[PDB]
Amino acid sequence: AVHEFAKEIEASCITIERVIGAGEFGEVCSGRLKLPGKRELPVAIKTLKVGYTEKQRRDFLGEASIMGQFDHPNIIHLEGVVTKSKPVMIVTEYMENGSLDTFLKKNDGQFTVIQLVGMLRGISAGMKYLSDMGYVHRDLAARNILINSNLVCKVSDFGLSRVLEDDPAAYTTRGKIPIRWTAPEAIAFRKFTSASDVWSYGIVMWEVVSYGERPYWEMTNQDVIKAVEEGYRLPSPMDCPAALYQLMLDCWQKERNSRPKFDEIVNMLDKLIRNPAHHHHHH
Ligand SMILES: [Cl-]
Repeated sequence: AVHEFAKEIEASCITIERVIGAGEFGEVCSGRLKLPGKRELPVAIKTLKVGYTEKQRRDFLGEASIMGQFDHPNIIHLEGVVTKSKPVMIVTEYMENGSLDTFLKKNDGQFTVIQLVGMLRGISAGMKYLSDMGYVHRDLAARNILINSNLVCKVSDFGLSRVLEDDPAAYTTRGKIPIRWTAPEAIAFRKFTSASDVWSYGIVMWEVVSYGERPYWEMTNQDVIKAVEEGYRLPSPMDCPAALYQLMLDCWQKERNSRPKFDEIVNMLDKLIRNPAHHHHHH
């Protein structure tokens, strides 16, 4: 079933370089993938820990069959899976700089507006593509965005990704909701759409420009729900262009139909990158 969207990789082609983390289903590793005719490719390897439940196997490999459906430079690329032997692996591209929120915290105030808008343009490009493909991410946050050595940002973590149902275009939950990133109608009614992903994306915009501030700081989950419901919105980060902050507000429209489409976001961001007013340096 995962084989319809993922290539089976001969185990001998993977060598594990280092263990770099632990996910829900076991270790995450940096490794090398050797394909015929080329240099070893650096890869991220998710391993299914020994003694897993069979439900855990389905759900682990579940993400891989979601990933394998996408082919886009701002979505983490699947190299394939190992299923014919133990341990069971999912092999993705390697992102040198890890999570976006962490990366920006180490580099507080280090980027230009163009550099940061550039990151946000990449993220919205991948989301646009996801939207088009009939998926809702549901878990869009800076901490679920990965960034490479060229500062290219990619959507990652498709544990909560679901396929949109054919209606007047939503998924309804069955509840591991990240509240401060979530659109109000998704919180209240548990109705998830590309437009709730745009709300989350507004949050990501604010995190990126803030260099990895927690949205709403020490506010409790109840504090946030009530605040947003009342009309409160996060204030403008330091050194944020007015038009960027206004795009954030646009994403945070209470009525989802009023948020811009991802394609609209990408176009607005391209316009900023192409506007010399936003370039601190002209030589
Ligand atoms: Cl301005």
